[PDB]
Amino acid sequence: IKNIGNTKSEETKFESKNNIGIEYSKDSRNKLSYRNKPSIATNLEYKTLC
Amino acid sequence: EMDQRLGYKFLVPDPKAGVFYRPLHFQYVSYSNFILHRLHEILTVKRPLLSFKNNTERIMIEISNVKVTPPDYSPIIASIKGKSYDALATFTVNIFKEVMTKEGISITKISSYEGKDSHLIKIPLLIGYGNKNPLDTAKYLVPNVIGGVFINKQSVEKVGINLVEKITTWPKFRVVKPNSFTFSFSSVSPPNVLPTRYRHYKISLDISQLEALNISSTKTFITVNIVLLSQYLSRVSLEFIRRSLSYDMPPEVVYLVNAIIDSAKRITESITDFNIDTYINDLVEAEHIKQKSQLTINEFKYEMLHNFLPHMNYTPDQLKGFYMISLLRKFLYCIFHTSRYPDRDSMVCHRILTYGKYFETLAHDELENYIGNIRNDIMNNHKNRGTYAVNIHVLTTPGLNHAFSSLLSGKFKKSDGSYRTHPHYSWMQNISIPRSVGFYPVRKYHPSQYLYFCSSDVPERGPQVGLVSQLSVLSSITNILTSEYLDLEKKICEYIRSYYKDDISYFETGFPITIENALVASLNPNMICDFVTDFRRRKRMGFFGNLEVGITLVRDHMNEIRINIGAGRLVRPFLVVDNGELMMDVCPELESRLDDMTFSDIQKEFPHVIEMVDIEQFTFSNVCESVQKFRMMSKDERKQYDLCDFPAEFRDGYVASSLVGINHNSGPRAILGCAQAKQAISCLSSDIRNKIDNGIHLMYPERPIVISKALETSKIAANCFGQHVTIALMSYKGINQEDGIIIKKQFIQRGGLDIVTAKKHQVEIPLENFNNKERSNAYSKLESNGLVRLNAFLESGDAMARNISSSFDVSEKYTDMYKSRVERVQVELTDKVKVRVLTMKERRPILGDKFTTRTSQKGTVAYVADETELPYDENGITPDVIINSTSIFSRKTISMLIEVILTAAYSAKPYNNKGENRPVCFPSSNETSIDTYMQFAKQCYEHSNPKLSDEELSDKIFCEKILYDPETDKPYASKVFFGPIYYLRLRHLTQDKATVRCRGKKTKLIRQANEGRKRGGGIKFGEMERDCLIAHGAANTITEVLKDSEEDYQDVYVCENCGDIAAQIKGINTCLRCSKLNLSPLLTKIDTTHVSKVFLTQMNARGVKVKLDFERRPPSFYKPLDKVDLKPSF
Amino acid sequence: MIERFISFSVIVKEWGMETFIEDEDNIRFTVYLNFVEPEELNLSKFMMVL
Ligand SMILES: [Zn+2]
Repeated sequence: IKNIGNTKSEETKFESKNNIGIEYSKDSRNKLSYRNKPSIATNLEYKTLC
Repeated sequence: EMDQRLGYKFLVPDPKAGVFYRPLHFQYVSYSNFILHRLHEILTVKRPLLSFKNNTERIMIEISNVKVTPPDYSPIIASIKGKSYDALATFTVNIFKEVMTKEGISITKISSYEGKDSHLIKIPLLIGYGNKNPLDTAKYLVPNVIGGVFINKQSVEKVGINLVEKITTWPKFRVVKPNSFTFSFSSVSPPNVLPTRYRHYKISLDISQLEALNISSTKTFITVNIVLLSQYLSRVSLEFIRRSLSYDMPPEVVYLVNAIIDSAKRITESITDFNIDTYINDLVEAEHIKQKSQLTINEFKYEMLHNFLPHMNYTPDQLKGFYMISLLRKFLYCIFHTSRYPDRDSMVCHRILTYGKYFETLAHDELENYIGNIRNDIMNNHKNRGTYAVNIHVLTTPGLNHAFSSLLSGKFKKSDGSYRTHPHYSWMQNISIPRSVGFYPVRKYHPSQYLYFCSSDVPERGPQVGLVSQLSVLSSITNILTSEYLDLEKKICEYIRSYYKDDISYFETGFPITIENALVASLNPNMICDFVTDFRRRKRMGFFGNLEVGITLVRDHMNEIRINIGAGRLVRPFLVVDNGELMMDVCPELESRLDDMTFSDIQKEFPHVIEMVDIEQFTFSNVCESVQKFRMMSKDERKQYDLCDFPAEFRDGYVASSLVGINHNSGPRAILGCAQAKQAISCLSSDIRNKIDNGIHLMYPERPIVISKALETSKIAANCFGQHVTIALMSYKGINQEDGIIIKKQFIQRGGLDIVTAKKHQVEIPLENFNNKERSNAYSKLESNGLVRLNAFLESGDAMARNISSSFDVSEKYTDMYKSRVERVQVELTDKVKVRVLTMKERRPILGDKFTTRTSQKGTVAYVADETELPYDENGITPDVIINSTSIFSRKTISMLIEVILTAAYSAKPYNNKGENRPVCFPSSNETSIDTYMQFAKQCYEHSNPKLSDEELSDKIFCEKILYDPETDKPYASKVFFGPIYYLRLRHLTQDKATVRCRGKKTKLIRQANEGRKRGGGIKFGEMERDCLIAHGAANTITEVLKDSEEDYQDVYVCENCGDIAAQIKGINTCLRCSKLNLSPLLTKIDTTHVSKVFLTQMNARGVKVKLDFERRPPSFYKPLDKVDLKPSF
Repeated sequence: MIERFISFSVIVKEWGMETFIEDEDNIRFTVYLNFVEPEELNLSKFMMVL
């Protein structure tokens, strides 16, 4: 999967419990400019993560 | 078949309840309630107009002594004489100043006016049943008259429809934009509050901005957060509201609830030492300063916060807060499940205006304008002069007269269709139009219209397509008086507060109970079902004094109990199902006692068998579609239903009840059949020889005998709309194709489907012209008194009355291509002379006239055949009409064959075992098997001729015969469908449409042929016809068609320099503009249309100069050419 | 999908993710979160748009 995005550019009919989030995700103002790295440790039983 | 009998019982009259004619009853009452009761309440007022000092010096206006009286002549006299039919209303007005004194009340008169003897108010009066009005309590009824019309100033009959109100009973939801929604509603005062107050509110919610969840209005209320407003009104914590809004909600709505509550809490904490009262007061004061209100802050605040919800005036604030909370709950639910919330086009959220409501609203508005004008005049007089003098000529024109006249003229607020001139096409129209309901501009067939409106009766073309509906025969619209309203509301409230004392104060997890949208309590959820059941039982026993109260239980997740009592609601009867038990089936005495009881008797003596249900209650109930289907279910299944429905024939309107077996045909044919049923010629009027009006009348009528019950109770059958004729379904020499028909000459000669057309003519003449003493060729039908002679036939150039302008005849002329006989003449002499003439002409069928059956098989006369040219059967019978058989089966009109079969069966045996005339029941929406009808026909024929072979009996049952060719007297190959049927003649006549023009008048501006069939106009050659001519390649033809006539040519010169048309002075062509500039340009002749010159001159007037050049190609010479062959080498 | 949404969110402060195989026919994605101020308002918004 590569970065394919969406912008406020035919009509759709979603279930309206998903449509709220779907339309929220179309606004570029809701995304940070740079990735926010993880900070809470997990998967302690593996070194492949490093 | 008990359900059918109970249904029939509603259609017949009920004298004990005052119902003399069911189809129009609800309209009569609607008007009677206005003229007798509501007008008095509206007019009888005693109000302050201005105040001075401090509530101790005020002017007061009072109106009293309201009296209404009817005319002294009958409506037929009004029609003949040309008068109007209006009741007269008079009242007394007093204007007086009052000064509050410690000693009591001080009164000082200023002015007083009376209308004891004056046309102070003229109110159009409703003719009603039997030409009887509500004011006159006479004891004579004109038979075969149902009324429902008005007569206006010019003696023209008017008739109206019903209209859907603009204000809805449910809030409207709208998606303003992605994740941004609104919820708007209205509040109105109860009926007994004069004048009426209105408020419109809007709630806005945006996911991006949850702190601005705001309720607002226009210049009447503050813009505030709805949660905080609810806290202010109800004095409850935010956690209480959180728990309330999420008690029984799906988990996806609870997240939005939490977000909203947290945003409200954040707003609360953003201010130092928050106080709800201070917050509201600061908002109010900011609004006060923002506006330029001159009132004190206390007055402004009291006005704002006391008139918050007009429909809930005089109730504590906590109930208003809980009402706001319930509205918010519904808003959120509709946000997440939109399709499960009532749509804006649903009939669940609308009410309907009847005849009397138009008058009520106009009276309200005019009275308010009257008082406003009086106040303004008094204020101006005080400002300029002194002593507070009230000018005259402002308290003598209440303005109701012009309001009512405009109402009858066809204007009502933003609508222009409430009333119209009655088209006298058919008798049944007097039922059809007053039972129509019109909607504001929705064209789709919404499910909520089913079972209360006719499925098939709607406009088929034009701008009204899908905007006008027709009530079903069992539907009605409610009426109620103010005192009845108050008593009913009081009884309901007392019942609630008495029988449920301990369980009506939940307010957090309960079901709110509203009466006309006004919250009065909140019920414990565990007891909802009982409350409803016990309520309905008490409703059916007459406990509340009214059997039409509506109660709705909304449970999806909105959790409400709604009670409706107001006027304008659609109601029908239903069969009751109680605890999985159909009550009709557990009442043995009813079957034996039914024949001797009326509908109200059944309601009184056997309650719980039938219940009156309105549309909102119907939409939220579980209803079994038929009794037969109910009986086939198990008891557990039966326990899920609240009601059972009547047979399908009661779901059609009165117009559709004229058709037979519409559910055996394609639906489009049903729409067409409803359309053409209203155009069939009937016994239009008992006053055929008295009324001076347009009309068409059937000459030798017959009563149909294959009918439904509704057609009989409404009296449509008794007034007739056709004749029984003998038809054959076959091809006649290839002549009757594409819906053409053959008709028999001798049938026409003897009076078959003969009609009479009647027309009204009216002229006004100056007295000098009428009395002028000169014989022009157009006065050959006049008597010595200057009026047309009785029983004379007028032609297309004759005048009806002498009208000479002084030595020139300037009279109007008769302009029909057929003659007519003078039946009646009426003359009024005044400053002018008014002449009215009624003429008649009989019109036997001719080529091109239009006919149809009751299954929508329409056609025109294609050939008139002599009796000796038609095929005949063994008894010597020849058909009156021949219709091509193919169209019966390609259009799938099966019920026509069944109708013919049953008509023949009736003819064989038309009487009962008692010898009484016995009609055959074949309803629209039939439900009876074809085999049963065949068995009935077989029994009829076996009674007729006991000795018939099997083949002969089969032929008689199926209406098949051998026919013989009259030219050779030999049989045709196969048998032909042949028999009697009720046939209709339609109002489209050939000689009413034919037109021709040779030469005539022209329009002045463009000099082209004028328009109008009655004015000798010409047909328009449009641009699509021009396209076709160009497609043919006929250039000269189109050029000649579009040019001016060759006989209208003249010499016209144009200046080649500036383009002006050259003038001709003393016989010399000259360009004035160029001559003034000392130039000598060329002048050239042009051959163009007059309209081109007008267009160019107007373009010049707009400042555009148009210059034309001309071609001067050098001369050319012909040269011999060498020969060419072009053939191939073979 | 989940990780890309959480990483660029403007209302998430600290986060971590892990995945578990509940059984032969279920997968559990676990997210540990701490939101920016205000806390509960952003919590509700996140649960609404996820
Ligand atoms: Zn010129």
